[PDB]
Amino acid sequence: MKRPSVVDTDFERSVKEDWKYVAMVIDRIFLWMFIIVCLLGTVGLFLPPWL
Amino acid sequence: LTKAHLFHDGRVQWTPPAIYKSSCSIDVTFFPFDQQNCTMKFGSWTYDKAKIDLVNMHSRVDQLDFWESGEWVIVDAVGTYNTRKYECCAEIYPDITYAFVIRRLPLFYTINLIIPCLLISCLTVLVFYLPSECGEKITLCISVLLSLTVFLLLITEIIPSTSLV
Amino acid sequence: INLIIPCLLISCLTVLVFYLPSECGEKITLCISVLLSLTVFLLLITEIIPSTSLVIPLIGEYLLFTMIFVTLSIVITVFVLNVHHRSPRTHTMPTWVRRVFLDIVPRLLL
Amino acid sequence: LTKAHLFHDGRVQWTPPAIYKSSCSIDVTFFPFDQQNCTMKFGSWTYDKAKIDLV
Ligand SMILES: *[C@@H]1O[C@H](CO)[C@@H](O)[C@H](O)[C@H]1NC(C)=O
Ligand SMILES: *[C@@H]1O[C@H](CO)[C@@H](O)[C@H](O)[C@H]1NC(C)=O
Ligand SMILES: CC(=O)OCC[N+](C)(C)C
Ligand SMILES: CC(=O)OCC[N+](C)(C)C
Ligand SMILES: [Ca+2]
Repeated sequence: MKRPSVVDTDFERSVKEDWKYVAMVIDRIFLWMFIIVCLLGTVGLFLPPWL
Repeated sequence: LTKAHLFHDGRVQWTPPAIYKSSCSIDVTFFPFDQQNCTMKFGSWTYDKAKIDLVNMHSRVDQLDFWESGEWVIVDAVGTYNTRKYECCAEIYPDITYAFVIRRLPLFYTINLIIPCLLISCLTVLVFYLPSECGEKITLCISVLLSLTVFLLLITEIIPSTSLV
Repeated sequence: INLIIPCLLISCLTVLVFYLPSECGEKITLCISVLLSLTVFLLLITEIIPSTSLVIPLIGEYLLFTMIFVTLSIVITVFVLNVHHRSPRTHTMPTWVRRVFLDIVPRLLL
Repeated sequence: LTKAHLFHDGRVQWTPPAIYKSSCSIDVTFFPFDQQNCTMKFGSWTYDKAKIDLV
């Protein structure tokens, strides 16, 4: 992810936009973990029985 | 107690109908793809082997006039002759045990339970892709949780309450 | 009266989520309500019809396919909500998306 | 097992009521506009065609 390299002047808005980007980053961390777990867990639960 | 067919050489043929409710342990590990093995144990109650002895008329259970149920199919239905002693009495009592191996047809429960469950589960990870400004992240994940909670109770009303598996 | 008509009413709302403005912040509520109502009616029908695998009621197939399409609409609506809330400070618009979705497709859709 | 009407010429008439639970295969393809075909199969249990024939 490449945060758009845009510069701000107002400090309060600038920070409130940094917080808004930390929230996005945290979501993407788990979006991968849950995607991986859902694919890994479901395969590791139903595949062995099918064999 | 239907009539019996009596021949002139002493042979007697008796084929009464019956409706039996026999207890069989059910494993639901691979439900709705499970394969049940329910047995019936038949034997003379009072007469032991020295007095009444059973003979396997034919190992396979007759199925020519079997009524296709549409939900189960009998993979194998064979009777086994066994003899074993009981603490009641000193003699050997025989018995014939019929094992009905019935395989479930999974189309119905796949469409009504499995597929609806998958569709709800597909939405588990969508919440993380929503933008926090939408103000609907909680509605999405809460709805999924309750939806799955109900689906776990519907299954709880079908499968037996066995703790083995 | 007791099954078909409510099912038709719920089906009439399947595509509405795509006409709701994103600012309303209630697309998700609508599509989730539609999905859960369809699932509830599928379960209600399940308790009436026999548990056979030889045939599938046409109503059952219709409800299942509507449920599938409502799930797809939920996915697409989540994507559209994510897109709608982008700004220069978080995402940068590629040239190709600008070109396409501001010149060609809007023109094609009148 | 109601009473049977017996005539002087040896005829016997028996009209007893019955409440039968007959299994039939249900087709729900066109539910709730479906049409069912549920059968009841009656016949003598022990008397073959050479001892009792139904008309
Ligand atoms: C079914 O059960 C009987 C008795 O419990 C056993 O002898 C037989 O092997 C079983 N068959 C299968 C396929 O499980
Ligand atoms: C009903 O079933 C019987 C035998 O199952 C069949 O002979 C008959 O044609 C069926 N009735 C109709 C209207 O198809
Ligand atoms: C003698 C007698 O009544 O035995 C009954 C019990 N059983 C079937 C275990 C022998
Ligand atoms: C002889 C006798 O009792 O037969 C009963 C079975 N059935 C109905 C198939 C003839
Ligand atoms: Ca709101």
